Amino acid sequence: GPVCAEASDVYSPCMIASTPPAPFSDVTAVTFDLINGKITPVGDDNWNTHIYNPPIMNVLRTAAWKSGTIHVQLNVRGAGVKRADWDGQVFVYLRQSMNPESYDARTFVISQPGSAMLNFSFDIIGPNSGFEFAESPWANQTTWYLECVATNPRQIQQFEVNMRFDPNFRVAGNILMPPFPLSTETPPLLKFR
Amino acid sequence: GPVCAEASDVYSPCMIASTPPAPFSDVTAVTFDLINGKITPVGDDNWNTHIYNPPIMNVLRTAAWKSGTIHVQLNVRGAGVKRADWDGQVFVYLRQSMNPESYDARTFVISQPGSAMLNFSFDIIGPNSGFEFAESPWANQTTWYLECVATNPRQIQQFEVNMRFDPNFRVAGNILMPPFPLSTETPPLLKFR
Amino acid sequence: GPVCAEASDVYSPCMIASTPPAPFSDVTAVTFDLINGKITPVGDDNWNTHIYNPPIMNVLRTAAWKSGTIHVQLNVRGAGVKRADWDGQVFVYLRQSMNPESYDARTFVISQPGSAMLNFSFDIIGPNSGFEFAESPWANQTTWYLECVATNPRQIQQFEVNMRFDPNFRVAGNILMPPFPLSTETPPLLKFR
Amino acid sequence: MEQNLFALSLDDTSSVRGSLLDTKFAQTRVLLSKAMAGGDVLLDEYLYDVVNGQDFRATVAFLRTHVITGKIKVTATTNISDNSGCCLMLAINSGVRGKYSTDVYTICSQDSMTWNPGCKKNFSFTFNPNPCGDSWSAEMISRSRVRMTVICVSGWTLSPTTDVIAKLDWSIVNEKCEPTIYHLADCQNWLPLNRWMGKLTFPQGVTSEVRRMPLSIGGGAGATQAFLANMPNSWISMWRYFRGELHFEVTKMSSPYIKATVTFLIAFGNLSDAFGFYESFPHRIVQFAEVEEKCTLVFSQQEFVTAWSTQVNPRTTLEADGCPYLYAIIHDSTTGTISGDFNLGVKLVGIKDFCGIGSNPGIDGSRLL
Amino acid sequence: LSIGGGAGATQAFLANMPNSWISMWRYFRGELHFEVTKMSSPYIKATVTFLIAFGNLSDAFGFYESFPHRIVQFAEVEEKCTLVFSQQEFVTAWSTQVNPRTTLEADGCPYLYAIIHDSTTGTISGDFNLGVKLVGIKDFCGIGSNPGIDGSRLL
Amino acid sequence: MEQNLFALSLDDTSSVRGSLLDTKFAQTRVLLSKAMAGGDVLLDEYLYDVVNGQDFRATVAFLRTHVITGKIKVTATTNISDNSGCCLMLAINSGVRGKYSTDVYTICSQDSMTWNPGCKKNFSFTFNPNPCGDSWSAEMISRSRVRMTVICVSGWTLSPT
Repeated sequence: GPVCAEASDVYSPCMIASTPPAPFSDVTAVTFDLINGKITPVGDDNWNTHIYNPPIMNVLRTAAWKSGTIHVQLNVRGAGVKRADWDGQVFVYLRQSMNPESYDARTFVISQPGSAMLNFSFDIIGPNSGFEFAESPWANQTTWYLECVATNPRQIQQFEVNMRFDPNFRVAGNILMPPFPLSTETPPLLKFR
Repeated sequence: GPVCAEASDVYSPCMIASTPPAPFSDVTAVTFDLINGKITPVGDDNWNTHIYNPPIMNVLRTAAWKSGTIHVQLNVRGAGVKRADWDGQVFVYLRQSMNPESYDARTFVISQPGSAMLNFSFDIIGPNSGFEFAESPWANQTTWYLECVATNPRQIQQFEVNMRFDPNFRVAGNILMPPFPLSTETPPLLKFR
Repeated sequence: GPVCAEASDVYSPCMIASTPPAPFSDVTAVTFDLINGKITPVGDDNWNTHIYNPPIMNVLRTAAWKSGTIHVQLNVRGAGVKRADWDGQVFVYLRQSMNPESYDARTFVISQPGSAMLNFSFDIIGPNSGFEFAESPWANQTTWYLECVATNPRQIQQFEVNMRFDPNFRVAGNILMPPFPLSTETPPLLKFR
Repeated sequence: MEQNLFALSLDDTSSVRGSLLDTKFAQTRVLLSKAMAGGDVLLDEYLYDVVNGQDFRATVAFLRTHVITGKIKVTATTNISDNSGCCLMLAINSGVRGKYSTDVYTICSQDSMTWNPGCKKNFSFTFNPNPCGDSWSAEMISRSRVRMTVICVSGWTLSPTTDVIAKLDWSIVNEKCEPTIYHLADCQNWLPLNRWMGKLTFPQGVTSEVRRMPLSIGGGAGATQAFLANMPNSWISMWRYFRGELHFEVTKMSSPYIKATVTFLIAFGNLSDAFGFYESFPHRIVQFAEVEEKCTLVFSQQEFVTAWSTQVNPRTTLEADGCPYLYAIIHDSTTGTISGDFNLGVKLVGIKDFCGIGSNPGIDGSRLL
Repeated sequence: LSIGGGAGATQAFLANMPNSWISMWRYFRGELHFEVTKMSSPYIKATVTFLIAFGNLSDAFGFYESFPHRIVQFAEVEEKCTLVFSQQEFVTAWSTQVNPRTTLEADGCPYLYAIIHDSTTGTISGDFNLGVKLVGIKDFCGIGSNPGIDGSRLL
Repeated sequence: MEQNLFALSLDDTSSVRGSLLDTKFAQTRVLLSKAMAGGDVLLDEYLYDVVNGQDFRATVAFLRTHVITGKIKVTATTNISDNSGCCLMLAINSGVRGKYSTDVYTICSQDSMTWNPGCKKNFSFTFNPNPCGDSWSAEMISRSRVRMTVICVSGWTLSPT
């Protein structure tokens, strides 16, 4: 409706991806690996892939075993376009593995002239004692990729992924990672002068 | 409002149907048989009918008797069109049998420039001990067809049906079916090159 | 949807900021310091910064220690523009300190042809006994800045911040402030004649 | 002999205890001018800095204790002849920002202490630097920038021969440090505001004298083109209307030579200045012995028919006002054998059985006194 | 004592799961446990003293010994020594992680100090190394969710 | 409120008591050469002067107490490798006059303490500055010129690095 609910909590940004610069006009998408922090565009399309280091993001790729639910908020920003010209759309696909057979977990579709945001939440549940080691070949466990696609990559400028841990979350086991490259936030206005 | 509720759970896609290719401009519809997994367009109109095999879909046509409630999410994707030109609409009709007398179960109407999604849920309740054998001529039992129609088949490109079982669901009795043709998901980008 | 929820309570306006007058067309933003009542635009861009004195605003900058939750309602008014021309957008960033590393607390994005409003709420929780002295260098405590940005500063005319105290709020300790300049409300119609 | 050292009387974390001798950790010398009618800032300084020079039994242990358990006892020493008046004040505050108001109403919202060196020789009290905890350290009040102040509220009714000074005995006494937090509970057993009410001034002579103080202490106090307000007062402004038992601390800041009988009462605004029959309304008559310095005024619920607006619009005529007023009328006539004024400090300390009614939308600034 | 975000490294921070996890909260507190190991030859004798203090402290201070502390010597064989710092050594909780570009004097969060009491020594060239590992927090207390802050001080 | 001050916790005459933390009133740093066969005078100094720089919990109370009731505990810290020997000594004496003998036999007649940093890491003991009383003050050992000393009785059997 015309009033908006109070939407609280802390939802630190984790993964952000921008659409290829002009004159790329074909339909293109990107896949987010919500649990390991790895972004990968469709083909050799030029996207701007950035992985941040929120306290939350960190634990995800440094914790071997994890169990609980995750809250997510996906934001879509677009480059200024005369409203009555917008034909963009966004098809977000939540899935367990990109292997062509595996069917979507959840499925969304939205056409918001300008920019919108959609919050959803999946459940990380595993075979051990309720834990699912992100993509371990043990019980042939999966992960959670969230594939987002853009109709017109020119009107849709970027996909932002924000995620918050739900209090019922628990993890045990450390996975030795390589040093984490310092990645700062680029949204402040691109101000020079 | 401008914020969006968290919409969770698993809602594997079951039946998807695309509108006839150009230059077909007349108004056309399609009927989904939510319980048996059979799709049928209005006349000899060319639609793209695909029946998937989610674990859920399967049980539906392999389980004779079924009782409980079903959650559904219908998604409508459309082909890129200058927003201020959209005149499309979608009239979804949920019903028990196409026989002209029988009146609609529920009735929806939406006009979303671009693409939208509507979630609803019906209750499969039968005469046995609460079970309704999909269309059995016993108590002259019905099923649940969901007929969706498109104003402009050119702007509306497809109807996607996602359904999730509610925990109160129960089924007993097996119905011998013919081997199930392998049907994979075609949404990944139609990428060749 | 088409009906609107009842949205009550008292939400006295605290900080209001208008976008630079014509012919400034570049993208520009402004940062609100929700806890101390200080507004600051990005660069030397000409905004209309006004700090009001609601009973609520007052207590915030006169109370050293504070603990509890705050309800906020941000309103965006825009200057009359043919609807089908709107390309504006608003990216609101809630954060603890502008220092480039620190990541966003919450993140919003909205494109409302004309004007909209978004309600959210953060939690002021501190190290003392649950109190967080606004930006004290003691436990290197923070505050809460809410940075709002406008795509087209010509279509978006102003950002209004309304905040209400939640009943669980508590504060102790007074901070000697300088006399408070009388600041009255300018929304009544700019009527002269 | 040799011995193991890892386990010795070395990891002591306990707070400083003992006599007021081993507890004295600071002695500050603060001077007074030979003349200062009012609002003078005798000395302002961050609390933690009061130790800079100092080196007493307790000094050293003061800094090096991670967590203190006792309140601070500050004691001023200073006496002046019977024929002279004056009024000082020491007030601590949790913090400060920018060019703050050094006025009285601004600092006495938190722990404060007021007095007259003319009749009561040395004054002291105990406060808690951490207004919301029960602990606090030396490094604490240093970082959170706890500022304390010293001001002169009313000049000398008579000038001393030379400048004088008053010493301070900062000590960490043995008392439990307790918090003082403000809730939003509409019904409160007791709520402290320490909101100052004003410096009443009664000129000598048989002049017919009367003063009104707004019981609508909302928004804060007056000031040109701006209002200044402490946290408490600023906070109570949260409600539209309110009521409860009123407490008041009226202090004598003039030389005990300036004798005068003042009478108080609650009444409304429309009252004429040439009324006279105030004495038919319930009241309290106040005289001051040669030494008596403080007098407490209590106004029970029976002096108010119903709750009243926390703050009313400034541009409101004095007769259109419908909210009570604390009145201060001269019963007989101020007097003395020395030129001077009979000043009176009126501070609303707290409301017993407070009752806040509905949220207040607000209203910019407030009446000016 | 602001072990948030992880440890240092050039143009990147590395962090295990635990440390990475505690970073979930803004501020925190509780009883600190520590396991200090001797990695040098028992020939290298030296007496080290520990304590909790703040950053502004000068290197030529000297009177550390007036702050509550623990003195540590090492027998010819003793290898491990456990350091416990009760709640009484912290007035209030402190920020899990503070900004890297923070001056050493502007820092308002405790520090575990290691001072040489007398002087390291030996009849053989060598160094007196010490391994300090924070094993756990007894009666932990996490305060509010932490928005985060990229990387962390480098030691 | 106001109050009478003549009778307050201000005329306290009691001797300093408490933990060895509030009791630490002096920390002196004394160096050793890389070589000293014997009879070397590591550090000589009047007792009272050991407080000059110092500023610990107890320091301040130490000077300002007219009559102390407890002995002084001096504790040395210093260890050297197993393969090396050496012998130190700390000895206090009531007084001194003219070019006195700094030899060992001369100082260890009164309260003294001897040890080897090679086998026993840190050494300490308690003494009584007033050899004929049961009390003593800060100003006391300052005036009666109580001298304490530190000497090396036997060199290092091996030199430290």
